[PDB]
Amino acid sequence: IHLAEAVEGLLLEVNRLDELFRQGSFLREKTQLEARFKEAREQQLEALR
Amino acid sequence: REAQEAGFALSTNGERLELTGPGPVPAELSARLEEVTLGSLAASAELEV
Amino acid sequence: ALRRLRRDWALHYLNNRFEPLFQRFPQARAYLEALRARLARYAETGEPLDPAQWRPNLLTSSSSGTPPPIVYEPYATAPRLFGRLDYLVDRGVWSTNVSLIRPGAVHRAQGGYLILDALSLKREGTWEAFKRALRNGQVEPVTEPQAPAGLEVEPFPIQMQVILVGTPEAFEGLEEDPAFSELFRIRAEFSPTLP
Amino acid sequence: LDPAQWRPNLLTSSSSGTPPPIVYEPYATAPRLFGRLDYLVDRGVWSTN
Repeated sequence: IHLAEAVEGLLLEVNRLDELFRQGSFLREKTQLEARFKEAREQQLEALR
Repeated sequence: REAQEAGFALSTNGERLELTGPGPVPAELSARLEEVTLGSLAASAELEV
Repeated sequence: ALRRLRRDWALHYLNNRFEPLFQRFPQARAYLEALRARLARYAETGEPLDPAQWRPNLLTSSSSGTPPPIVYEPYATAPRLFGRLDYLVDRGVWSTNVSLIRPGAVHRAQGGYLILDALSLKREGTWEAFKRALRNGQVEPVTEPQAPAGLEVEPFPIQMQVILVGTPEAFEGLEEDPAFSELFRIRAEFSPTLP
Repeated sequence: LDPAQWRPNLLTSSSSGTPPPIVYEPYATAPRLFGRLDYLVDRGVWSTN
């Protein structure tokens, strides 16, 4: 039974999995990673310009 | 307390938290923020249970 | 990289909750880590997660130990021995999962005794499957021929004791098989007459 | 485009070679020896991937 409630909570934590994608740390790294690939794209864009 | 000692502003988004301040946050501060938020939403899951 | 991240801190979150479960359930390691990987795949790919397909299906429970589980199954047909694998119909589509696995006689005789009629095994033609289940520990729920998608059930170590019961004539049709004498070695013969 | 029509299907798991892969198949039959072609039925029509 205890394993049953543990499994039920684990299944219900898909909401937590979705919520952690809008965390300050996740958003921070995402913005930084976008900044780095956009810096590469801006270097290419400046060469093209 | 740790954020204030470091000199950053703790902006809450609700269940989540984030740090507003100049430039990248220290790695230890980021790890502590992530662990605190993860524990908070784990406590929310335990509240559901 | 975003998909890799939504797997990296997928596991990074999941480990904190899974560690106490591993501590309290050291014998469910494979299931718990598989569920962790499934949650990681959900977080990364975004594929929907089916609650029915990931749930431990209760077979039996032992509120006892004196007496041990004594499962007399006189109708030892394959669905009644190894259990049934029933399906759900979704718009004419056959579907199945772990939660739709039903326990037979073998799954409630564990840690105890399974008493079968040798005449029943002979009549229902299930002796071959039962012999494989005894030797290899291969229990497999019976399936329906019109449902093509099945579930690959792993072998299950057999902890039960099988005590067949039957008339001598009913066993004369079974002792010819050498695997029978390999498995069953205790002959509890009843004298037809007492002094 | 159906993603299920395009996937590298896994068949085995790597081993160090010692012990080598010893596969014992006490139940010798066509589906368990040569493998199985399972389908999905869409409204009474068998389709494969």
